[PDB]
Formats: sequence, C-alpha cells, structure tokens
Amino acid sequence: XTXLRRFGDLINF
Amino acid sequence: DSEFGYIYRLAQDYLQSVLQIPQPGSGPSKTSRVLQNVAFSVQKEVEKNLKSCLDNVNVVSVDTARTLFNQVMEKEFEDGIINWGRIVTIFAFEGILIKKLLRQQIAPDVDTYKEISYFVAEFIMNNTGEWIRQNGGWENGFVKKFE
Ligand SMILES: [Cl-]
Repeated sequence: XTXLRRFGDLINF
Repeated sequence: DSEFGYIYRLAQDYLQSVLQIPQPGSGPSKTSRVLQNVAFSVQKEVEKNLKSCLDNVNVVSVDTARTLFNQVMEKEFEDGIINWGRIVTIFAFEGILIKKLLRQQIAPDVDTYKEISYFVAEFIMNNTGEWIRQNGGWENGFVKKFE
C-alpha cells in the first residue's frame, strides 16, 4: 500500500 | 445513470481492458479511455515493483480477493489524503488482483471480473465519492487533469 500511495502522488504532479 | 452505476461501469470497463475482453465496436467511453491509459502507465510498474509481495499472496476466491483489496486500500489511505492519482491506483490494483485471481481461482464463475469490479466500486464511492463530487467529478476533474 506504500508503493501504490507514492505511485499515486507521483501522478498527481 | 446513477453515481454508483457510473463508478461500477468504470471499474468493470478497466478490468475488461486488463483481461483484454473485446467490447462493442469503438471501445468504451472517452473517460474510460483516459482512465485506462493512465492506469496502464502504472500497472506494469507496480507489478514489477511488488513481484516478491504478489508472488506470495493467495488470491484464490472472491472473498479472499476482497480481503486483500480492503487491506491494501485501508493502509494506502490511512493518512486521510485523496487525489486523482491515488484514485488511479485503485483501478491499477484491481487489475493486478483479477490477474492473480485468474491464475489461482479454481472453478470460477462466469465473468468474475464483474464480481471484483462490484466491491471495488463500493470502496470508491463510499470512501472517495464525496471527494470526487467536490473536485469537479469525472468529466471535469479527472479527464481535464490527465488529458
Ligand atoms: Cl498493505
């Protein structure tokens, strides 16, 4: 879930 | 044309794109196409980042698939933060679950992807539905930021 969370924030850029 | 029905259609459409089930002639809606491209931009990288973790989970049933989904989703959002990028990862994760279920489930029902998309849509609308309403919705917030 940590992976997916930062994959998500990454794309929120 | 309800709120849950639209999220269910998006969740089910994406699993058809992951499993590569052919749809009517022209593909799904433009919104499902923007969602599919962004989530494909993610899915193969997440799998190749979690191969040790995913190779050790048993996704052998629908309830078993739901248990793992709920567990990962509750910890990903345990900081109280929601954005369109995190929502994309919700679709990207259901695509990995359905591919692990396809490989591990014995004697599945027909169109099991409809069962997985159902509880995936329940999580999205119950826990991010009010947020989606308050940030432009699907046709004004999501599409307009990734297209
Ligand atoms: Cl987790």
